[PDB]
Amino acid sequence: MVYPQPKVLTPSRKDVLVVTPWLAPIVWEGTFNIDILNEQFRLQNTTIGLTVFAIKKYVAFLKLFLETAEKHFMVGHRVHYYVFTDQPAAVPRVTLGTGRQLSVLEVGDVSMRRMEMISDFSERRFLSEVDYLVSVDVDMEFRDHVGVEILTPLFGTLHPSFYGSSREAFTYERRPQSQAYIPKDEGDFYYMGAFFGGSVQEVQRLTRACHQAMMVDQANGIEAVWHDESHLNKYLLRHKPTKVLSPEYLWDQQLLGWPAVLRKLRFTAVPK
Amino acid sequence: MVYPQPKVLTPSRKDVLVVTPWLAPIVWEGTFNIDILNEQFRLQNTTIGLTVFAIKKYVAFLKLFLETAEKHFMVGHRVHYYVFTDQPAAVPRVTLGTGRQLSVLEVGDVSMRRMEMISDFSERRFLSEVDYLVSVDVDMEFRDHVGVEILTPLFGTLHPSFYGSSREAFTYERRPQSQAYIPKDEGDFYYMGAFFGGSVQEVQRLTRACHQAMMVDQANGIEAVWHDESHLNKYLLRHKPTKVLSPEYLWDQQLLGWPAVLRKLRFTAVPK
Ligand SMILES: O=c1ccn([C@@H]2O[C@H](COP(=O)(O)OP(=O)(O)O)[C@@H](O)[C@H]2O)c(=O)[nH]1
Ligand SMILES: O=c1ccn([C@@H]2O[C@H](COP(=O)(O)OP(=O)(O)O)[C@@H](O)[C@H]2O)c(=O)[nH]1
Repeated sequence: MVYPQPKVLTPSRKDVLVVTPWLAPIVWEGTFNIDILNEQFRLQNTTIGLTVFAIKKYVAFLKLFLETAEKHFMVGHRVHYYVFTDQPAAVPRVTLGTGRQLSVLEVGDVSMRRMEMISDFSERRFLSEVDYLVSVDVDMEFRDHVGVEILTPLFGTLHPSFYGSSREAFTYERRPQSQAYIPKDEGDFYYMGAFFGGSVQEVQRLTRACHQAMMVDQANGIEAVWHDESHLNKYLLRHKPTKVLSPEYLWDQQLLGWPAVLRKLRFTAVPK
Repeated sequence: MVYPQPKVLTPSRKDVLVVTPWLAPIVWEGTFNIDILNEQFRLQNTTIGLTVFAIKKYVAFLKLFLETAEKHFMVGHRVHYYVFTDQPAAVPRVTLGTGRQLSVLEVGDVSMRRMEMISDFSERRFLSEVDYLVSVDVDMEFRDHVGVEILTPLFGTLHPSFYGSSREAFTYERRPQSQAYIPKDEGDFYYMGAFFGGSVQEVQRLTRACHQAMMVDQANGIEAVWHDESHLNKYLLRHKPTKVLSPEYLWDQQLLGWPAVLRKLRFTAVPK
């Protein structure tokens, strides 16, 4: 299946880090050939589950989120959307391509809901067919390809406000009394809670660990500074991800524009 | 466990490709922090088996190969050397560091011996404790660190004579009648038969496939142009490796000097 030969003596990128110091790829445009990856993943009949929460007024974001996911997310691969909502009847009936299904799961501090709910759900036997789970915010739209290049045992996503920051500027939980605590001299990246995922087993492990950490902090009267993102960051510090997604995958154009290191804006915040 | 923070806006290398188009790291100096990797691998009590053939006059290369492996190969990790030889009594008694053991396996066209022998051996139950297998040439010496940065499910090594070559210059098997055949318009890299490895299961699969391909070619009266390296290259074309080692890991300084893209010469050919 012919494609350009890789060029050993030409860097993929001269302006960004494309592999972490523990040899996990950092996924930017120009670092992958999607035709090779699509083949690898279709040979395994890869099924991707996508979880999204749309609780209270956030059910209004589902229409664009699902319409644009159908244009850009994992097209050609098997996809199952799992929409967690307090308003199942408000979920828009969006037309889906072949091989793609959607289920609505009704949901009943609430800071723990996402990690609690994904943890319980990720352990269910009806996921036997799903290979990877991906968890994203709903108040977002896809604008360009998000595909199997992201898939791996465990991935997080560089927060778009902090990718250029030094670690002491990262808003990690800094109180030693919290289970999310990270010392000022530690930290590889600051990951955003709005896009993470991995194999079902790695997502079971991450969401369990985060939910259990959050319950310990609650018992102790402490709420981490950025809630489940704080616990995501302590988790991925100690269990390093096998791919890191660049901020192409989680961007806010109104806040941050279209800077030179972004060749594509793939999944972006919806305003107000 | 503190180490420098990764720099998102600084490339690891500006002179070489450090990730393949299917997102496998290509391992060069400055792309890994061995302290992070050593920790990950020691947490799993990683045991590395190293196979080497020393048949006929090549038993003379074992002394330096094992003395320098003790200085540079996987130091701190569990290592078991498996020396395949027709002269077990000629194997030098080299003093080994703690956690490192050596076994001698006596061996009885012969072009098939390496893939046949590693295939049979890799399936034995006494490997239950070994996590990865690495297969190298004996007429070589280690000069610098070769460590757990190479470990992964499946890896090959860029041939030091061809890393700068275009694919039509690669000495793949080009006859359609051989099981090793690769079309002129296909090929990612040219891997050398002198350093490859992976998990035990991936090495079982690669050496079986290569041995079975070689037996088909023998039945058909054809010998691939570069023998088991030709079949290694067809295998890794179709089953792409999860890391690629740069030519730091397989070099010939007498032939090729110390060019600018090599920051370290880690495992090099012994002359004449
Ligand atoms: O270091 C690189 C360079 C390119 N590519 C990808 O391989 C394909 C072809 O790359 P090329 O630069 O040759 O693009 P072309 O000029 O043929 O359009 C595209 O999907 C690139 O993003 C890659 O994965 N790593
Ligand atoms: O893109 C990079 C840059 C550095 N490192 C490694 O991380 C460690 C520290 O890197 P640094 O450049 O900060 O070296 P220092 O100047 O502190 O000696 C060394 O093992 C480097 O090879 C890496 O894995 N990827």
